[PDB]
Amino acid sequence: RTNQAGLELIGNAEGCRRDPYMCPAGVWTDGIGNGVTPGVRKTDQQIAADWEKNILIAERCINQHFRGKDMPDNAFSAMTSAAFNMGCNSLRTYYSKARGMRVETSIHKWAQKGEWVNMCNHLPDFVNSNGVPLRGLKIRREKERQLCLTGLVNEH
Repeated sequence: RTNQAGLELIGNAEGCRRDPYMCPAGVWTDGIGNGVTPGVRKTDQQIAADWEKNILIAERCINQHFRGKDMPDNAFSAMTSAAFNMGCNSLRTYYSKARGMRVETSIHKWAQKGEWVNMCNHLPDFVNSNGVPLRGLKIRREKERQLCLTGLVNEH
């Protein structure tokens, strides 16, 4: 279902090879050991082989957990892009240090209410990898947000 604009944001496996900000969530694991124990990384060829499956899994995340079937295509496609890049669990909850536990994300709260503008406006809440803030993720989230909002707000 992801539309052309969403697919531009997701890109392709060769794009992940050159710009690792484009890679699917599951490969953002280099060097983050604390264990669990180390394990071998994925090959480029495995990333390419699983690329479409991972888009499907992202769409399923949005459908199952974010009311995707009720969204317009632009919001759906933006949210799928975010789920592809960040993973479903990361969009559903986050660990609150203040409260000492995993809590629901605002983006999920708003999606469950069908409040797509508010949902879209929380895309830039997900700009960290392994707890480290990244400019490339902020840029990505903002571009997804603009897609997401297209048709939902006054165009001028």
